[PDB]
Amino acid sequence: NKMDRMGANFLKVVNQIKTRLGANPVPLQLAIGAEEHFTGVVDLVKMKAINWNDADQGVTFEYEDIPADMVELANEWHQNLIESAAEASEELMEKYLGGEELTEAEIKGALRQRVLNNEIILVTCGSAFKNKGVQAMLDAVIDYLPSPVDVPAINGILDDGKDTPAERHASDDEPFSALAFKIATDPFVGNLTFFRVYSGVVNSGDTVLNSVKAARERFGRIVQMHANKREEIKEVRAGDIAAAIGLKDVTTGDTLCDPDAPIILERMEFPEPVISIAVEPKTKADQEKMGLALGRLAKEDPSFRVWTDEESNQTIIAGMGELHLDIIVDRMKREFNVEANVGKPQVAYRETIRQKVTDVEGKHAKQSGGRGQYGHVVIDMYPLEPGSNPKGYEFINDIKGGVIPGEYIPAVDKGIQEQLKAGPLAGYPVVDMGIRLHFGSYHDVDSSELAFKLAASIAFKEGFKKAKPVLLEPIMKVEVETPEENTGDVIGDLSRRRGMLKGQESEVTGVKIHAEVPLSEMFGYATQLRSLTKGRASYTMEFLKYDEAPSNVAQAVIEARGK
Amino acid sequence: AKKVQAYVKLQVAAGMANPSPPVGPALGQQGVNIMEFCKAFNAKTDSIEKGLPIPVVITVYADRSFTFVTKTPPAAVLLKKAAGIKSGSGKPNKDKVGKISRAQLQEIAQTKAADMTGADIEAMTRSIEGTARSMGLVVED
Amino acid sequence: MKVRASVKKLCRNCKIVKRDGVIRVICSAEPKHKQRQG
Amino acid sequence: MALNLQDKQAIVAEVSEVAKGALSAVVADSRGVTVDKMTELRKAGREAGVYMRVVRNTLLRRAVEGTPFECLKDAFVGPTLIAYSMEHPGAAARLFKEFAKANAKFEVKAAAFEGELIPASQIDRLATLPT
RNA sequence: AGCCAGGAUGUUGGCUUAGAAGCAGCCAUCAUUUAAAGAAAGCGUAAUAGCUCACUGGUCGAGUCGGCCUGCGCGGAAGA
Repeated sequence: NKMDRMGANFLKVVNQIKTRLGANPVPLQLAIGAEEHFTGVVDLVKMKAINWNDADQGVTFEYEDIPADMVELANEWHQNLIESAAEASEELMEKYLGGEELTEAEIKGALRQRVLNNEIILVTCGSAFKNKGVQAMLDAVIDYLPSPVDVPAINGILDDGKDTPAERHASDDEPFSALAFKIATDPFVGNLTFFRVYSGVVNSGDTVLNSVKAARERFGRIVQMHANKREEIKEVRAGDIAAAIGLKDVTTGDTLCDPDAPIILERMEFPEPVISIAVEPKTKADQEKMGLALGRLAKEDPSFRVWTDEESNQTIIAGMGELHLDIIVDRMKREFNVEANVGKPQVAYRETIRQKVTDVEGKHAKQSGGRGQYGHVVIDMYPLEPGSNPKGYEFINDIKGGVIPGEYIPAVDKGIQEQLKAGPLAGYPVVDMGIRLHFGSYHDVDSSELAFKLAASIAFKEGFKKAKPVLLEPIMKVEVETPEENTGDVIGDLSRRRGMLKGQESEVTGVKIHAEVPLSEMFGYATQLRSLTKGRASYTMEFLKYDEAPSNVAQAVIEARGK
Repeated sequence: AKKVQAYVKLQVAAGMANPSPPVGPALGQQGVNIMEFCKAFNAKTDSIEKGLPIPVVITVYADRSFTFVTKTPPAAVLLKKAAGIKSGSGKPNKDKVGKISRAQLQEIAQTKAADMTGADIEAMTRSIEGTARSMGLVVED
Repeated sequence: MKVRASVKKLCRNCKIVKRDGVIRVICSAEPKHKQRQG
Repeated sequence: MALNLQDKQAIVAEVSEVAKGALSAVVADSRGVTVDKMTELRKAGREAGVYMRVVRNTLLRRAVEGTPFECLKDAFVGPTLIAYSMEHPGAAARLFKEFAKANAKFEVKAAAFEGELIPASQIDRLATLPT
């Protein structure tokens, strides 16, 4: 498309597709006139040149003779098409070797088989704006692309995988077996599920067993489309795309069929989002009216994940670019009339002591005037290195003096558990921490573990703060695969961020580069990454370690509450 | 086609074979893969270094292989694993900056004079002696 | 172009030329070092 | 500094090593690889001896004025840079062997086997000595 | 002045031990290899590339390069 524009060439585009993507493109067309001399298309099978009519009247064709300005190159790519088509099968090679050209019909069938077997890609030219080449492209659509049955038969599978558990094909007699491939949001009837009937016949209101989601569905209506207008039709048959209305349980990728089970269709794959932000409506009263629209959107779209957050009370969402979330936020404001003003996701700092154990106590008893009974325990604050105990909490007992009551020692660890989860630094769960306990006081009467737990509370909050834990910030393990044009540039951006880096390995089509970056910084990193390499980079962000960094952003929660 | 022109100077020590994991990713494009990830280092470097100072190779061959004129152990790792002392740079002013003896230099020649040469084996001896000594200081033996 | 009244050779490749009574600095490296009047 | 008095010194100081021993050489300035050049002058030392002095202080007229008190035609430094290499051990020693081997193999130029000569007889190498 | 060119394989430096890169922070560390290795100058200096701090022999044959004072000037210097 767009041959009509300045500097537009055809053979250069053909060479581009041949060289870069790795395929083999063959000209089914050659163009008469490059920029504004473009007046029509010459072919290599019909071998006649078509000159379309004037503006918006390109419906006509006016079959005309090939001009001599292009006869030689037309002949060259004609013979090249001829030999490339004869490359399909033997009986097309020798006939040509005998000094005789193949004819339109057999060249067309042979190339069409090449397209079926996915060996070749055919190129047609045109200018959809000057209304030239559209019909001649439809010509190729007809003459070379497989029909539903011309494709190899769909690989259906039973509840167990084999080579051919459910050999299905497009038939009016075959069982109704199709793939629900697209959901859509409709305010009126709730949802609107597209589906492409691979095999069989299904009717309005008829039954269908959701082979994957383990339920039976029904088709309240079956509507084929005019890009929006839902045409009401009775039934849909094999090879005929349609949109089902009202079926509740189904989502994208599911398989809908009769009770005869071509249950397993091969795919359940969709990419992972790369951008994430948080949202908030006009007021925190409408939060369910926001999460509702979010649920509809997350059931409509696979890559877009509504991500309720547990650390904070925000609702963050993940998409695959600044633009995708932008349509989502407006579509939310537009279709679901609740506007959400956005911000960054909160950080996930943490607490743990360096290496040193510090001896500390905390003393307070209760009953001096006849009251209930008390508790008291001595503790020493030993940490482990980040990532030592996979269980974030490890304990070793050393009680020998004032031995706390026999049913109270485990509750002492379980009460320092509360202090761990509390995280007296800024509220954050202390991780890999350990506490060792030595002393206390007791009688052979009913003392109160809660007093030992508060006692242990004072002990924890003093001894930790004075054993000087560390206030860590989330650091993510990053992987980025980008072409060798901007490796240095993307690495430069990363180092300007906080660059901790993993390594380098040359893939077939790029370079394997991993790194370590703070989650406090990776927020909008996706748009910048793609802008630094024209969007030819692949990457995922996942966690590796928590760690410290000199930063005066470390007091936000401390400001909201706590020391 | 030549000697190491993939000079992205970054790797683990000679303990784990040129581990990218400790190399770091500031290296742009060069082609380290499963063809020569563990090709010759773990085969003929067992007398060079295993987990000590090690400048890493960036060498590639001329016939779709990995080959070069290999050399002997690094001098700053031989005259430093035979000296005990791990000094050098960092504390080169008030402390002992590493043990460098004359027999240590002759032995560093004897250990890193396989193909690592200079104007002579004696010139490579002066080489490994500048190695052991210009870390900042020497031992008295 | 900077129009500072005290132009010097701010870099290596910034030279001093005297076009039309005025001393101009023509730098062959960084066009930030184009300063106008002596 | 490449001075006239210090050059009158260094020219005679480089001509004595050929007035007590045998032939020397030079090497121009056109092409030198890193590993090749380093290890190759290295091997020059390791094969001929520690008598490798790549010095270029034999200016095409300074040598013709300081060295040429005998063999006054020594203005053949009208060629490019000079990486000198004499040798004490015999006439046209392993240093001259390095010269002949580096003149055309794995190199740019090694003074094209210009060598030197105390006898400077008719043009013929010394190999009519079977053993 | 213009024309011919050469700066590691000890040295991700012994290195703030993942190097911060054969010439970032950082320490020093000609490290003989010299028409040369500074553990470096502009580009990759967080990476290699081809130009390359530096330096020089080649080329080519009468002047040449910076300062200090100083006579006289120039820009600074835009109104009803």
